[PDB]
Amino acid sequence: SAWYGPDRPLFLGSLSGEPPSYLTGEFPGDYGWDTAGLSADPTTFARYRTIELIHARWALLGALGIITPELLAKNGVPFSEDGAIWFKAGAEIFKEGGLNYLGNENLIHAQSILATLAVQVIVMGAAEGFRANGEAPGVEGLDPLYPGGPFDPLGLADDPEAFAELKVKEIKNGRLAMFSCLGFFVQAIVTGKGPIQNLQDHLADPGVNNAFASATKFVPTP
Amino acid sequence: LVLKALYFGGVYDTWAPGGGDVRIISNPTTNAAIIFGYIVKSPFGGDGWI
Amino acid sequence: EFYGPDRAKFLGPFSENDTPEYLTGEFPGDYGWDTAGLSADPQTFARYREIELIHARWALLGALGILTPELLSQYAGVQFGEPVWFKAGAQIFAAGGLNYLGNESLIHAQSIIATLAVQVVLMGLAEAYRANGGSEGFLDDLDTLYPGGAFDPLGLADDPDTFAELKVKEIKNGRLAMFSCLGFFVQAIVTGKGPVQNLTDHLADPTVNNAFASATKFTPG
Amino acid sequence: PDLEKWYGPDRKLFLPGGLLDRDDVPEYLNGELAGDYGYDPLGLGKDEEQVEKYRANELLHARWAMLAAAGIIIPEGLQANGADIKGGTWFETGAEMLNGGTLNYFAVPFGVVQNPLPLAAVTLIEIVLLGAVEKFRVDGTGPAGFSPGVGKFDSDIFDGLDKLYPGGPFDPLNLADDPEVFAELQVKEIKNGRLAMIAVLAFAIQSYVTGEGPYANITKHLSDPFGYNLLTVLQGDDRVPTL
Amino acid sequence: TINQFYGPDRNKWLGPYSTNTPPYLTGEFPGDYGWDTAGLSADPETFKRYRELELIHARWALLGALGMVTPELLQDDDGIMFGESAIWFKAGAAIFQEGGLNYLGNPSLIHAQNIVATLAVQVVLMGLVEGYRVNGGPAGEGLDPLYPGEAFDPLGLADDPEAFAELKVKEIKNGRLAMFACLGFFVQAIVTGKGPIENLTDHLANPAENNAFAYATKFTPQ
Amino acid sequence: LVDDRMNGDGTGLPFGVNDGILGWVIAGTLGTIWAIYFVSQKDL
Amino acid sequence: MLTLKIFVYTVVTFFVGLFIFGFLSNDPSRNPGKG
Ligand code: CHL
Ligand code: CHL
Ligand code: CLA
Ligand code: CLA
Ligand SMILES: CC1=C[C@H](O)CC(C)(C)[C@H]1/C=C/C(C)=C/C=C/C(C)=C/C=C/C=C(C)/C=C/C=C(C)/C=C/C1=C(C)C[C@H](O)CC1(C)C
Ligand SMILES: CC1=C[C@H](O)CC(C)(C)[C@H]1/C=C/C(C)=C/C=C/C(C)=C/C=C/C=C(C)/C=C/C=C(C)/C=C/C1=C(C)C[C@H](O)CC1(C)C
Ligand SMILES: CC1=C[C@H](O)CC(C)(C)[C@H]1/C=C/C(C)=C/C=C/C(C)=C/C=C/C=C(C)/C=C/C=C(C)/C=C/C1=C(C)C[C@H](O)CC1(C)C
Repeated sequence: SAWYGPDRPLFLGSLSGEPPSYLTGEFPGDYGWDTAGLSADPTTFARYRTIELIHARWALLGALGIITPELLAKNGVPFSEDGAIWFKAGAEIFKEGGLNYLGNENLIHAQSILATLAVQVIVMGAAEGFRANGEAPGVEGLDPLYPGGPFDPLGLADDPEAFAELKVKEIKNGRLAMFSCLGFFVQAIVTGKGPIQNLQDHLADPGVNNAFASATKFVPTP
Repeated sequence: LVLKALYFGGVYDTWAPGGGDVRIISNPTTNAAIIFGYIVKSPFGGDGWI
Repeated sequence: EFYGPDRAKFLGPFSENDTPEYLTGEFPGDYGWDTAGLSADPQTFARYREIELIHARWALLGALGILTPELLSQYAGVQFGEPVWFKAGAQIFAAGGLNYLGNESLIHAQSIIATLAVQVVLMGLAEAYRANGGSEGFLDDLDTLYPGGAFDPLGLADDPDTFAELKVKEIKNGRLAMFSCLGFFVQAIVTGKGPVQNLTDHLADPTVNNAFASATKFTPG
Repeated sequence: PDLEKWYGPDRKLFLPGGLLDRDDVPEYLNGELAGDYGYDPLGLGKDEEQVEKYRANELLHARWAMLAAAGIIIPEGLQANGADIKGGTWFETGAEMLNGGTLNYFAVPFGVVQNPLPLAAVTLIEIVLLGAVEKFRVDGTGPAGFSPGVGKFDSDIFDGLDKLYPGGPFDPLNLADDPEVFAELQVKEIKNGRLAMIAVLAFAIQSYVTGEGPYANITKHLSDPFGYNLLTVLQGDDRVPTL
Repeated sequence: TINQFYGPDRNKWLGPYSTNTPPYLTGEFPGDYGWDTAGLSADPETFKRYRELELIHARWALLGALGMVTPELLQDDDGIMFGESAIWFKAGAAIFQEGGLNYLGNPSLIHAQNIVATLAVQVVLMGLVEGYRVNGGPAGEGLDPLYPGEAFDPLGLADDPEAFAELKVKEIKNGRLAMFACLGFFVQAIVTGKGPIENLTDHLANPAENNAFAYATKFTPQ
Repeated sequence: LVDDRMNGDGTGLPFGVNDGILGWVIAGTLGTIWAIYFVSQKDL
Repeated sequence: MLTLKIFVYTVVTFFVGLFIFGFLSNDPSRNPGKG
């Protein structure tokens, strides 16, 4: 429904006014929102677009991985007490039983955080160096931000129209996931509980179990 | 109906102690789990749906 | 090397195809690292370069001055009153005030108001002079980042390529000092101990006394 | 805009199409005044200029009754909700200033100020101010002054002004420069004023019947509709149950 | 007098020690002391966005500083009008009081009970207002984005362009002072836990030791 | 007791779900059919 | 017995979903009429 061009929907609806001239609707997720003017020249606009999409994909994975073990623990998967919730799941590798995937001590059973971090550093350094270089020993001449090929095994991005629609879907889901991950961070800081527990408390009593209930817990004392 | 029961004399509670009486309902059950558990309850004996 | 198109870059074998067009290896410290595109505009690039250089020199001074009164209290046995840098400023609130090397005959300052007033006056005049680039007769013909007149009294920059390589040395040293100062700040926050104490504990037990040992300090309750 | 609903031959009438054929509307009401619903059942208007004179009377009444409705309903509600106000009930405020009594004026939301003016000073000031203002209105000429819109105006700014809709100094915020918005705001003015006139008559008759002000009436009725209404207060003693 | 705040000989942010004003700060816009040491406003469109945002922040901070100072000044001799809510950073919790938020302590004013309801009303109203400011609405359609001055200038005072320019300078300078004061309010609240007027009177009691250095060891780590 | 029972008759269980695996298999089967229908949607 | 309940729930959900999305699959268009 006109996700590109000068008839695209904008970020204040009919109250949007005229969008900035550099936001012409060429790129996915254009709602005419650069009120700070940070994307005014095209070089940093392109850099901000790749930064936004990388953040969006990372936050999609992060939101799914923040939700999933809490739901599994509430559905009977034996996460003990801290692997259940995301902002304490890191400490499990210091437990003498170790960090076991899905609570199964046969899976992973990791205890050396330094070894885990070193493996992550080397693997992600190779991967992000490849992404920055825009090339790999088997990947040559692809888009830096939408590579495809081996990164599109099932070939969903073959028709250009479907590709543009899926690009809009990806950026909108990723922005929702970034919004929800910011929510996860702030809710963990404020409430001190997992997001699923926050949702369950709110469903238990929405009138009094909300953020305003925690509005007085950070006030500075004389 | 809600306004009648809350402010305008209440409605007849047959479960009022002593044989039932007209009662003002205070704190109606607004819990979504309790409210929507009626509509997904089975209609058979001992459950009766809504 | 550190200049031109064949220069050292910030991702090595991964840098040849994503170096920004505006990073041509003209200025020192150009490893091609601009991923957010903050210095795409030339004027903003110049302002960011000068801000980085001022920060680098301030961080070189700060990294030397954070470690010196704690190394001297560690091995040299010099008494200070408070060797720990993030507790140093409170010395002026003590009974003996702030004595420079520890001995009460050096400074013995007891007025934070007076020392702040003197610092504000001196630093304001100095930074106004640096920003103005002179005072209409007091060196209006010097460079904004590398003045070179009475700021290079020993003349280490006589040869232009020596000057360029010394700029590279200065910017790499300053970036190392900025990284180390951020480390100083974060270590202070997460340990409550000086950097020398942190290094001593780490050398005492590497696999135990490390940052992950403080990974659960700021967990919310 | 959309002025066809209020002006011309296809405007809104006081009866719908199936009850009022448009050969039953009087000829002196043909949709050039605001609020023309074709409503003159008793023929108190006769021709266009009789309608104009009665519209002068209607517009002055409408504005006075809008001010009156606000000033009747607001102080009583403030007093009942806790403002230090005496005589908040609209038909009791006069007796509060009889034997040297004063009034408290609550400037919202800043606070109550005790008004030191006695009844004689109040009535003298009101008589002279209202007499001067109504003389100015009927003459179309004033002693000059300042307005927030057009600035320090001379005494000649009132010349050539419609007496009913002067504007200018009386329009500091404008909002009537466009003729279409001026016409529809005239319609809004006359409808609001007629509603306020009906409301003030309601206030008077309700106050006479129930012995209390309209805020008390609306609050007690909205707190017990079937237990507090006209028929209940006409009943008086509760009722002998039918059973 | 315009030369005092406009043109090349205007007042600058370092007095006589500011001859290297950035070339894009040409003394055209209100304020313009030649202060841009980071080059954030080198791009003209981003400079326009920054000017709009600065003026909006300036007006918000004028209102905010006045609203943060006013109820503490209007406190009585016994704290009966306003309780803890006399202090601005404790004002919001007033809506959780049993009598609700009564304006100026009078229960006939506002008497607001439901924070969710007042927040929803504010979201609707402020969304409509900001949409009008961006796009155009009941109070204007194509006026200036920063100085519409038709419905929002009821009293005149700006028909003369000279008075308009000097009042623009007055507005931006008062707004910058108010922004500085609001940042001071935030930092003072965080580091002291007392109201700004309480801080002022405490300082006036004995300025030698009633100062920020008396709290200089507050956030020290252990 | 002499034998084991699910003990689910009555008690008002939503969709008769006495174990969350039942809700999960309901959601999974419905979602799988929906996903098949949705990928095969501009088709007749 | 719980395994039997899980299997029966899966079977019933499968057939009900087939029914629902079958009538969702443009069913008023599957007729030999003109129009
Ligand atoms: C727009 C700015 C704004 C600011 C700065 C505050 C600040 C505050 N509110 Mg608050 N509110 C604001 C808007 C609104 N509040 C409320 C409704 C409430 C309630 C109901 C309550 C508060 C409370 C509080 C305080 C929480 C205690 C604390 O230490 O918190 C953290 C704050 C500080 C440490 C002080 C320094 C603030 C400074 C860092 C702010 C500057 C950065 C901002 C976050 C700007 C971000 C953008 C905007 C959109 C927020 C706090 C000082 C509570 C209170 O008073 O408890 C005693 C409380 O109960 N607010 C509404 C809806 C009516 C608002 C807007 O619509
Ligand atoms: C003649 C010399 C002169 C000097 C030196 C300055 C200097 C300054 N003017 Mg100024 N002005 C001068 C003349 C004039 N000004 C103005 C009009 C203005 C305006 C209108 C404004 C300024 C502003 C500024 C400031 C902008 C730079 C800045 O923020 O630096 C950074 C400053 C520092 C880094 C100093 C830090 C000192 C340090 C001791 C701080 C304290 C540290 C703590 C004790 C420890 C805490 C550490 C950790 C824990 C946080 C700056 C301090 C602007 C401003 O920011 O105002 C508030 C501004 O808006 N000036 C006029 C009238 C035309 C002048 C006329 O001569
Ligand atoms: C749901 C029923 C309904 C609907 C949608 C309509 C719709 C219409 N009627 Mg109406 N009509 C109805 C009921 C209805 N009628 C009833 C019950 C009456 C008897 C009082 C009439 C008698 C009537 C006449 C005689 C005329 C119309 C005509 C019209 C047309 C325009 C004028 C108008 O709105 O009526 C105007 C009606 C009123 C002003 C009555 C008051 C309406 C308010 C809104 C009542 C508030 C309703 C509220 C929700 C409470 C409902 C009570 C309920 C619980 C029992 C329009 C097509 C006109 C027409 O066709 O002209 C050619 C015409 O001449 N109507
Ligand atoms: C002291 C600060 C100050 C000053 C100097 C100005 C100056 C300017 N503004 Mg304003 N502005 C201010 C604050 C200020 N503003 C605030 C806080 C807001 C947000 C409410 C605005 C919103 C605003 C808009 C939306 C517009 C302007 C316009 C104007 C111009 C018209 C002249 C004028 O306002 O008279 C100078 C101002 C004063 C003399 C006011 C100072 C004294 C007052 C009486 C204090 C009032 C305090 C009050 C109790 C706080 C509650 C206010 C609340 C009701 C909103 C002028 C350039 C208009 C314009 O450019 O038209 C061409 C325009 O469209 N401004
Ligand atoms: C547009 C615009 C325009 C205008 O004008 C201006 C402005 C305003 C600037 C703008 C805006 C902006 C924004 C909104 C931003 C935001 C962002 C975000 C939020 C991000 C996030 C983002 C986020 C993210 C990434 C996230 C991610 C996450 C993750 C990974 C996670 C992970 C994890 C997990 C799984 C679990 C475990 O247990 C833990 C961990 C390990 C932790
Ligand atoms: C390149 C890039 C690319 C794209 O753009 C993207 C991005 C990412 C953005 C980028 C990056 C950036 C960065 C890295 C930044 C950083 C910075 C820093 C760290 C600084 C510091 C900095 C730091 C510093 C100065 C510091 C300094 C220090 C000092 C002075 C000290 C002082 C002292 C002393 C002596 C001692 C005592 O007792 C205390 C005190 C008093 C305290
Ligand atoms: C120029 C330049 C250039 C170079 O080169 C670079 C740089 C450095 C970047 C620069 C600078 C900048 C700056 C200075 C900034 C700052 C700003 C601010 C401070 C703002 C505030 C701002 C501020 C603001 C808005 C504020 C506002 C406030 C408010 C609303 C308040 C409210 C309130 C009130 C009433 C009361 C209650 O009870 C509470 C509350 C609710 C709380």
